[PDB]
Amino acid sequence: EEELQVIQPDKSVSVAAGESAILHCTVTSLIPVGPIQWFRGAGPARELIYNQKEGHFPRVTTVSESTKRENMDFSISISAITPADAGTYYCVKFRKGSPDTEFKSGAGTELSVRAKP
Amino acid sequence: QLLFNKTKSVEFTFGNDTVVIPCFVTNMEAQNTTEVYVKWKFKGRDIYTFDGALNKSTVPTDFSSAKIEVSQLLKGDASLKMDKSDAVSHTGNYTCEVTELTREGETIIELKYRVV
Ligand SMILES: *[C@@H]1O[C@H](CO)[C@@H](O)[C@H](O)[C@H]1NC(C)=O
Ligand SMILES: *[C@@H]1O[C@H](CO)[C@@H](O)[C@H](O)[C@H]1NC(C)=O
Repeated sequence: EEELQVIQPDKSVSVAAGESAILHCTVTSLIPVGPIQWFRGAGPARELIYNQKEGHFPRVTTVSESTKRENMDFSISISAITPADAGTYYCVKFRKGSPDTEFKSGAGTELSVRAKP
Repeated sequence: QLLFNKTKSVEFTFGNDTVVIPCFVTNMEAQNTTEVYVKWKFKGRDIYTFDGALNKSTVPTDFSSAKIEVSQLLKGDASLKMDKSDAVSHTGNYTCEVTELTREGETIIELKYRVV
């Protein structure tokens, strides 16, 4: 029982417009009970980018085999990137409740979008 | 995610004393009920919740009869049961959301009333 770490190994990712962006995230524990969600930016008006619920995010796809209990990789692939996808992306653990509460967040990964490869 | 054996809708008449809205996770790997959390949603409201960690169930007063069989959770059955009296008043789309440790998923079932 190590006090949970949410680890985004890359501080920044650089991608050409039209390519895919692999945003990496891993956890050291699967407790407490509650899901992993990706946001763009922090604060009240932050945008939800991905969670595991089916067909809610057609642009974002799981890079991990996340259907298995053993899985501790929550890395995602964002397809058909444009400059509008630029910003800081955060991997955030939640505790279950009515409603769910943020438990821990990663340090964030900053996506930048070149015009040409 | 958690994957569901999905049902578009379920019908009930007055023959049905208790109403059952099915919810079956196909890939549950839970050792224990304390790893699992269930949320049943109707019209944006949490109308049933089971916190495995606390081993406690929570309903709003207008869904007082709503419950699940906790005995069946590990099998992957999270089906909601309520008295027909409550069911007739609350027809529509019901979200069943299950969590097991970090794995999360949901499915939608429309509860329909058929006149006989
Ligand atoms: C109502 O009862 C019938 C059996 O008479 C059953 O097949 C059906 O699934 C029940 N409906 C609900 C919603 O419980
Ligand atoms: C339930 O959801 C389905 C699919 O989105 C929709 O066609 C239907 O109108 C909804 N039913 C009610 C009662 O809102």
